[PDB]
Amino acid sequence: PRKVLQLLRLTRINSGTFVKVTKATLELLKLIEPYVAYGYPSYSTIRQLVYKRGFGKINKQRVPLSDNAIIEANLGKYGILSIDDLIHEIITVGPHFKQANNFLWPFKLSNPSGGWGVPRKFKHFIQGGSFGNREEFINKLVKSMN
Amino acid sequence: HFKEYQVIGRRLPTESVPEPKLFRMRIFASNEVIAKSRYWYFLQKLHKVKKASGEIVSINQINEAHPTKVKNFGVWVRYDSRSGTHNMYKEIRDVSRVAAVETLYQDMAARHRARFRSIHILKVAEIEKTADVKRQYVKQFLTKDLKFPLPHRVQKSTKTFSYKRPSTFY
Amino acid sequence: AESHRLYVKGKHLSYQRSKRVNNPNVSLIKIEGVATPQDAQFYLGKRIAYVYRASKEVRGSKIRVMWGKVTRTHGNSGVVRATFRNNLPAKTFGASVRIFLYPSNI
Amino acid sequence: FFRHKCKQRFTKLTQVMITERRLALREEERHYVGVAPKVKRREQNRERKAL
Amino acid sequence: LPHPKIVKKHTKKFKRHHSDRYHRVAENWRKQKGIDSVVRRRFRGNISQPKIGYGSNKKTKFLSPSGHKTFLVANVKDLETLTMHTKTYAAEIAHNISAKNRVVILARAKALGIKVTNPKGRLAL
Amino acid sequence: PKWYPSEDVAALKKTRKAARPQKLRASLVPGTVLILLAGRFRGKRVVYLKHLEDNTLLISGPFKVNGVPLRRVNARYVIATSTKVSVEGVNVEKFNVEYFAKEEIKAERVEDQKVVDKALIAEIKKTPLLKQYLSASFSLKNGDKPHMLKF
Amino acid sequence: VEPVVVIDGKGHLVGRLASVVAKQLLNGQKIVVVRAEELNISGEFFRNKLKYHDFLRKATAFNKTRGPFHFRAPSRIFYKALRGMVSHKTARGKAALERLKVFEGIPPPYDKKKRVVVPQALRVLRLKPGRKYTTLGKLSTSVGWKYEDVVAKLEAKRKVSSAEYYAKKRAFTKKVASANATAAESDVAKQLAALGY
Amino acid sequence: VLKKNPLKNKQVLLRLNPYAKVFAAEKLGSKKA
RNA sequence: GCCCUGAGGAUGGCGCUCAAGCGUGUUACCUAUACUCUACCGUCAGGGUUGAUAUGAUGCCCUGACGAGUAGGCAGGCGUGGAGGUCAGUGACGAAGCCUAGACCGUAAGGUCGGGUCGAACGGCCUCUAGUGCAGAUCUUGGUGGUAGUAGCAGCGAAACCACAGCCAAGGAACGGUUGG
RNA sequence: AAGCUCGUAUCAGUUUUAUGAAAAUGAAGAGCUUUUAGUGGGCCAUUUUUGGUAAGC
RNA sequence: GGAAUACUGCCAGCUGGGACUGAGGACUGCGACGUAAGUCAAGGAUGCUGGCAUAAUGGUUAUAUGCCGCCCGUCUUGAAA
Repeated sequence: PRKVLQLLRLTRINSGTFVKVTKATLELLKLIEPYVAYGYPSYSTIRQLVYKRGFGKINKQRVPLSDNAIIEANLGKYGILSIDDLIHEIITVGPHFKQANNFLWPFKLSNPSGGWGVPRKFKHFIQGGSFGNREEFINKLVKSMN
Repeated sequence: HFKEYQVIGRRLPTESVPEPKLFRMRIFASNEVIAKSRYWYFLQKLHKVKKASGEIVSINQINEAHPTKVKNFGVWVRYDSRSGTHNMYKEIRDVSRVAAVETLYQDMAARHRARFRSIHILKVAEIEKTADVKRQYVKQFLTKDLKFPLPHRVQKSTKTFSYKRPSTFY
Repeated sequence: AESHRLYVKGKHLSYQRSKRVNNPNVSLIKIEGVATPQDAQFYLGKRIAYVYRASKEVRGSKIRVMWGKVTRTHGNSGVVRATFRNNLPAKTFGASVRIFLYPSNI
Repeated sequence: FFRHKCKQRFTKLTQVMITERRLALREEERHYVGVAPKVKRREQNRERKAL
Repeated sequence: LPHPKIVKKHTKKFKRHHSDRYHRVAENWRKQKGIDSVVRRRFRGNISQPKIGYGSNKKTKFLSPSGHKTFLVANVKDLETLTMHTKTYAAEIAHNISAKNRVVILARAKALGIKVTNPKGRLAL
Repeated sequence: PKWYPSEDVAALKKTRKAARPQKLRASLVPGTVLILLAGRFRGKRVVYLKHLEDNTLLISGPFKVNGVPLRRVNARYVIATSTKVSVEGVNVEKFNVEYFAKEEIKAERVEDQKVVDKALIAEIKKTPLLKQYLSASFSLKNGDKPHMLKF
Repeated sequence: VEPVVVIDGKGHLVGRLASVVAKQLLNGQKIVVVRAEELNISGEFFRNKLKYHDFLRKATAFNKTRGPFHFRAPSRIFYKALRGMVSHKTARGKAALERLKVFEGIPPPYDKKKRVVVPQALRVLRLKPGRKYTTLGKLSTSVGWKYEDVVAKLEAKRKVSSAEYYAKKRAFTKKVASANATAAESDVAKQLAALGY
Repeated sequence: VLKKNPLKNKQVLLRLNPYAKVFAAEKLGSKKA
């Protein structure tokens, strides 16, 4: 599981990244299911993440995203010339989803403001836990963390 | 707080078998994910369908028809414990099906030590007329002109010291 | 005439501490008449003054005062955290403290 | 660099000429005096003997 | 000059472990090489060993509370070097300077407006 | 000054902080009766007249009622009460920041205080017990909960 | 709220009462406990009596006196129960205990002063109805206490002449209420009623 | 030198997503079916 | 399902019974070096810099991450004996050393100054040099204590031993040296 | 540690796919001579066992 | 027959109470208001007020006390011992 987490750039707690849904990636998520929680983010959550904790990787440097010019200089090759374009590409998986995901630095999230909401985190979400696959509650979890 | 959900699956229709039996059942759960997981578990146990070849056609929430009408609920429950699995039947006088199933779960976790993991709700039905109830503790509340007091009320104190010597009269 | 008090008397319980570690920089203060965090929310930002008598006279008076402020609520019993310019001696556990109404918003 | 620093040096030297102000308005009655430890000893043990 | 507030990150001398308990052990810090030593393992409740974390800020480094860097002065010629850095450096007279030279040095420092870190040294008014 | 800087000092970067006027709380309205919390006149009920340009409130006892003269009091150190007294008949435009400058009481200050007291005494007497209420000081008693009391 | 609080220990649980008194003591509040002999403990009498024996059976061999001390007075038992709830052997704990006084009955001048009760520690408010309970006075008498007779005898006198004081207070309040009634319906009374008084 | 977090301080928010002004003026967030 | 039988001590104690015991579900709150934002030290990596810099391009700065650790490796520094050079250095108006319930500077090795004794050499800096830095080695030379004014032969007067020591209860490989009395 | 060729297609404590050889994620810090300190103690514990009877072992 | 409310999610919706931080150092850039001149919360705080030379304040010793901390070095065994 550690190798899969490293491949997904989940090198520290309260850190997450966008992963394309595929038959191969589903197996990877199942492998690291105990140690991670994932779901189906909505447009609002993706926009909030890209707006607040949106950091881009430029020549091995985690340059914060604060201007459309920054995205255009690096991501303008594929037609992504604004933060809105990046958000649209992330939410709507397209031909250049991989490049956009790689460019974005792994998100650094804090602990939930209202708490995880369960007495024991290390349990399946279907039984009052935290990890697993929470379809829509992932948005609420991220918003509290973000 | 529990909730009632309806889940239907038809095992990913393939060639020569369009629109399979379309198994239908009602699942009580606190969220859609738990309802889907319980539906999958029930399909695996009772039926031969597993999530490998399964498919969730649609999940919907059912609201009680009369949330302000008192009803007597008869519930058939099959649950597993340290011993072998066995059937069980109980009668609950509640207002809504969700409240009745929640009370049943609480009683099972209290008396029989059975929790949501090993409890199955086979069927929930409403008892229409009197004298069909088979439990004395439910018949207790069906008596005409039922009046009783509430002796020894546990009054709450907002301060450590009270210069009154409170009385528990009601 | 009979009373000139313009502050709400309270009690200093103890510093913010764990089971075996304490943080003197933060002090817990109990306010009379406060039972829930919502009630204590009104006292946030109020100046806290501890008044005690000193053996020596320095500025023409025998009373020395240490000032502080209310930071945030603590627990569900109305306890509110407080931070002072200089931490309390730790001998004032249960000592009476004064909470003023300024800076006021009402 | 040279022009700016030369101007700064000239200004500092000119404002250092204010020393005349201290010399013009000193009227001091202290005139820093230094006492050697040997003189201190002769002003202490002899004082004790005289007492 | 409103210089940045001086932060030291530490005010207690990093006394050597067991220095107080044993007289023969000097207070000068010396890292414990003991494999089983608790201090070497920085156990809770023990003294805090020096480390890079306590590094003082570059801008506030070598800054006295008055905000002027200390500079040793041995004679009037040495003091003259601080003519263009009076606001940033403070003259400090060596302990070996006699009163006869000290008075002259102080007079020149006052004339040039250079603050003296340790005045009234061996001089009585 | 003509003197060039004798030493190299870095100039301050262009600051961008406009001096926006104070956004006073709604409860503070001219003519409202105020209660002092801290200072020489702590606990003395006073009246609100005008808002000064230095983010301070011009408050009069009135002087003839409780002895409090025209003074500058910070808004944060004042409790605003629902009671109000007419102030349209009292002239306050004359007072300003320079009025309270201090360069044995100034005669002009006394005359202004007398004029203000004369103007405001009629309004104070317009309601019963208002003069007595203003004269009486404010203090707390056992069982008083400021977070529950209404002002 | 009060410089000194007098708590009536009659019909109260030893555990909850001791815990609340200790917590108040740690907060700098002076408390005086009265009528200790009337304190009650949950459970049947035999269980409480058996419990007492097993804590005094541990007498130290080499030095019994310097070892455990067995006190029979109900006030001593209550103090021992409260002592363990406070961080003793420390200056903070020792100072707090100085604020607590325990007496059998209501010795003066506390007999002439108001007393309070703790609602959360009342036996008739916490224990389930019909359940067995033990009385501290009877347990103390069984385990060696010899002052129950005198305690009851001089507590009966406490009620004596205090019933008379209450009768005099009732007579005075009769006239007070009459004066209030005859003073009602007046302009001042009407204004007070309108203003919530 | 300092990161200006959007979703607040509308000034920086208007720097990115120039459609924010249209969204706010048109009240598109509460659009009705 | 719960309860009883059914074979010097501690749920830690105080203690508790619609529990402050048991099972379940929901909210309310405490914190670790854990995580989010920011101030600072250093390492790495990248980058800017000159018809010269409003500070030694071995200079001055911008950007991102990182910082546990035994032996070992690399890098940068503190202190002393002496030597070449250097401050046309300090110093009987007091050099070195020592003391200091004095302060200052550096994360530290250490340096500076304030006050007392002291009296005649020593230091700021670039290099060279080594009999160059002590907490122990049942270490060596020297000095001083507990035992002890004790054993011992009114007076004279040790030695063995000495990290820390004799009120106790549970458990931390019989390890025994945190909850109470 | 120094050198050369360099940033890639050099790879993976990963997944699918294929055959019974083609993609996903991440890293472009990868490849070839020379030598240079230290390193061959084991405990806890699942599964096989080495097989079994009060048990261990 | 008809609306309302509960729940979920959104608001580039509005507006109060509290705590820490003030980092950079003459403009170069992204932006907003404004027909324009100009202004702005736009790559890090500004203005005003009160205390002060027999000062303000700060530094050292012990005791006053909230909590923690086994006696140091070498060596056995994978560890403690």
